[PDB]
Parts: sequence; C-alpha cells; structure tokens
Amino acid sequence: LGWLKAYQQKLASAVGSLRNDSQLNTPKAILIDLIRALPVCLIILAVGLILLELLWSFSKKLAIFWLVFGLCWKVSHWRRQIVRISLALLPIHFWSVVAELVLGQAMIFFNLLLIAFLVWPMCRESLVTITVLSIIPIALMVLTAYTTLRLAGRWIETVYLVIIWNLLYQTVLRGLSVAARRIAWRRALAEQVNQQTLRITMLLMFALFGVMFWAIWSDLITVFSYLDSITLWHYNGTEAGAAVVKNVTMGSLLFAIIASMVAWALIRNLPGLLEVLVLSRLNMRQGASYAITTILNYIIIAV
Amino acid sequence: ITLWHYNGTEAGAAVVKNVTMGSLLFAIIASMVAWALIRNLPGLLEVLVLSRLNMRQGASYAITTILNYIIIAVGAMTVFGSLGVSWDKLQWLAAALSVGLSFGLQEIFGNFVSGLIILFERPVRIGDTVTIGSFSGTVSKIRIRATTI
Repeated sequence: LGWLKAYQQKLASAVGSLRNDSQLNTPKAILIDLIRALPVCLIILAVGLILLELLWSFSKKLAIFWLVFGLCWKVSHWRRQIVRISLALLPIHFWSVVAELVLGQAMIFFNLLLIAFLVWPMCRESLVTITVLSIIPIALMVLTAYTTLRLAGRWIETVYLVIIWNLLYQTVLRGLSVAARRIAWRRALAEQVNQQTLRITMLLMFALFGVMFWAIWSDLITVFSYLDSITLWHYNGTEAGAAVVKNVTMGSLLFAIIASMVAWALIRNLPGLLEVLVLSRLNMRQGASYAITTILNYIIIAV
Repeated sequence: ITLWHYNGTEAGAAVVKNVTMGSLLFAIIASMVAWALIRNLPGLLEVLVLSRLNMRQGASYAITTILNYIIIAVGAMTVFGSLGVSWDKLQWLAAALSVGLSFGLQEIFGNFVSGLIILFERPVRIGDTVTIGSFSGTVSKIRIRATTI
C-alpha cells in the first residue's frame, strides 16, 4: 500500500503534462485505483472465508459491492451518499443470497422505501436512464407485496453496468482530449474531426453496453422470439445440401435495418477516425490518404 | 381459375404450379400501379426532395431518370414473375446480356483503377509541368477518375 500510494501521488503530480500526455495515464490511474481498492476486497474475502454453501454467497456479494465502493472512492456530497447507500443496499444482498438457496418482507419493504427516498433527491437534481432506474425500484417494491428478487438483482447488475459505463465514459473523454491535444500540436508544428471519432466511440460503447445488457437480461426473450417468428415470406435455401424453405422474420428485417444504419454511420464518420488513427501516428501524403479513405469507403459500403 | 401451369421449384421439388385469374389480376394491378407511379414521379420528387434541400437541375433530372428506370424495371420484373415465373428460365439469358452489355463499363473501371494506381505510385505530383497528347500544362488537382491540368 505504501508503494501504491507513492505511485498514485506521483501520477497525481504528473497530471495533464503537456510533454508527458498519453492515453496510458488514464489506464494507469484506473489500475492504481483498483490496486487501492483491492486490500479492502481481500480483507472482506478473508473475513468471509474465515469460517468455511450459504456463507459463500454473502462473501461474494459483499466482496463485489466493496470492490465497486472502492472503485467509486478512488475515482463531497456524492461520497457521503455513496457511503450511506451501503446500509440501504445491505439487505438486498442478503435477500438475494437467501433466495438463491414475515418480518423479513417488512424489512425489505422498508429498505426499498429508504432507497427510493434517497434516490428521490438525485432524480430531482437530474439523464432519463437514472430516472427510469429510480422508478423501477418503486415498481419492484410495489410488486413485492419471489420474482421481484430476481428483478432487483437484474436492476443492481444494470446499475453496476451503467456505473462502469460512466467510468469508461470519463476515461474515453480524457483519451480523446489527449489525442486532440496531440493532433493540434502536430498540426501547429507542421472540432469536427474529434467529433467523428467521438461518435464512433459512442456507437462502439453503446453496442458494448447493449451486449452486456442482453447478457444479463437473458430471461425476457419473448420479444426476441416474437420478432423472430413473424414468418413474412420464405425462400428455398440450402442446409447441409438439402433444399429447406427458410422464412425471413421481423428479426431479420430489423437486423438488416440496423446493419444498413451502422454502415451509413461508419461511412459518414470514416475520415475523422482515419485521420485520428493513421495520420496522427504516421505522416502520409494527402493523395495517399484520400486514396485509402475512398478504398475504405468502397469496401465498407460493398460489405 | 387454373388456366395453365408451369413446373416451378418448391423446396427443391419440381411442382406444377398453375397460374390463376387472381394472379392475372395481380399482374394487371401491379402494371397499372407501376405506370401511375412512373407518370406521377417528378411531382412527388420535387415536392419531397427539392423542397427540403436545394439541388441542381441536372442532378434532379438524373435522379428522376434513375428512379424511373428502376421503377419500370422492378414493375416489369414483378409482372413477369407473377404471370410467367421464369426467373430460373431466363437467368442464363440475363447473364449473357449482362456481360454483353456490361462490357460497357470497361472504359470506366479502367479509369478508376488507373486513377488509384496513379495515386498510390505518385508518378506525377501537384505543381509540376506535364505534357501528354500535345497538352502541356501544370497539373492542378488529381482525382480517382479524371485529372485537371
């Protein structure tokens, strides 16, 4: 911990250096924060495994929650709110662990009401995702009075996901700022360009967040099944050498629409990303840059 | 109605499918709709595209004729399929005509490939003096299709 604190202090001292700006500074800060939070998680794991499968569930849940808490700590009023949320979220983990394997229902309802009251000031201050998440706990508390436990588990997993997504938001914003400063210095030596790369990163992060959301929310597949069972028209395709009538569905139609929109967005936001990546790293002639841009455009639209 | 039948393909099996008065009326309706859309094309295009965004008259005419061509082609294809259904019969003629009539794009694709090769190899740069075909001058802009001197 002493060496970790010394490294963190050195990184804080060397913050926003013009001659030492790099995209690795944010990853180093994230690693330092993770290392700082690691001792508390290790202590929690040791406490859980001191007497040792009921206890494994609480040990794992507490370790994960404390790791998230340490990540938030190492990265004012928000700190106090995060500290206070521990008592509100403690009984949820116990209920989830119990359900994995009279007064309890009242305690759960009181905890949900307290969580809603705590989140109400945040909703008043606040965009739509936070309000939707806050409203979901109220509906879960109303419907609780077994599946509500799984709904609450999905909700807290989604909360962890959006927290991680916002952390990555800040990280990519810092990286984009560093890259923009570097390209500005290079241009001086020799915001639409940065905006195109920002949009590409936004699309990539939205895709990753949606993939994670589908990974956690694997229970509600009825909508996907309905979209994949439209059966509009069929064509005689080949399957293992056999002529089988495969029918296209609304899922296939939506997939085609999404692919076309993604291709159009990639085509429109191509030159900014190419100039940020290839031109900045290695200088090249304008003619060669134009030729490679048009080659990429052609192959992308063709595919 | 079951007027006449043709040996079509269903799940890899040769099945005699018979056209009906319903198919004939569908073909007639499709042809009439295609004709009406062709006749009432430029007004709709000027109301929608021209009003929202200003464009050159030449570009508007080109897009109008492109839309007309694709619409009449798709209408003829639908009419032929809904009455004859012989795509698997005239696909060979389509391919032969396709090559015989797409040997018209050689002069364009050669231009594009030559432009790409010139851009990659850089035999001439912007600012020098070039003479070709008794046309001496300073090259100003270089593109993938044509070069300006």
